[PDB]
Amino acid sequence: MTEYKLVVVGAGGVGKSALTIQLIQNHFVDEYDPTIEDSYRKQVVIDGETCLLDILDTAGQEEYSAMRDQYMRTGEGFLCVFAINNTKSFEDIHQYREQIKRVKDSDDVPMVLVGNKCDLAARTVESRQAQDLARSYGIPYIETSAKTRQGVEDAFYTLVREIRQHKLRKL
Ligand SMILES: Nc1nc2c(ncn2[C@@H]2O[C@H](COP(=O)(O)OP(=O)(O)O)[C@@H](O)[C@H]2O)c(=O)[nH]1
Ligand SMILES: [Mg+2]
Repeated sequence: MTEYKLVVVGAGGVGKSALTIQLIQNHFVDEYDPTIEDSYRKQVVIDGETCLLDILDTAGQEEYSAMRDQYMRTGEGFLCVFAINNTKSFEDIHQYREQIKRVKDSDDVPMVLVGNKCDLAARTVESRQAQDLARSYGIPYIETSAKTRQGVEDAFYTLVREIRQHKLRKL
């Protein structure tokens, strides 16, 4: 299999861990605080296939890339765990990918915007604005929920869809 050094970004008020944890631990913890920090190593199943992946959780208690700054050197793909119920992180995403493209190398890395807890209704962040910003970074806006693990798979599979796809489109 291949390794997909993933990296999570966005506010911690959205559910940064729960999304990573789920996709890896495969279970919900709803206990991860906005300070812990660890990488989840485990292969998954991409478009019906599979690829060794490693999603970093990233902490907060700082400002932006000050939390997950120790792995950006290999940041293979960044997943924006913003919640459609907290535009806050949302404003924080544009700033997140901003620092990313800086540490990585350029401003065209494989990342995807996702509205976590989309299950219920609510939506402090305008839905139109969610896809809109996704078009700004060139990434798609997937709406999932770390609790329903329903979109979480297409959230981490879309980001890799950008990575895992390059290896071939190359030619
Ligand atoms: N219902 C529901 N709850 C969620 C979801 N994602 C996260 N949560 C919960 O919302 C709470 C707030 O998330 P938070 O702890 O701030 O996320 P984190 O610190 O960034 O990892 C957590 O305790 C989670 O259990 C989701 O998709 N659905
Ligand atoms: Mg946490």
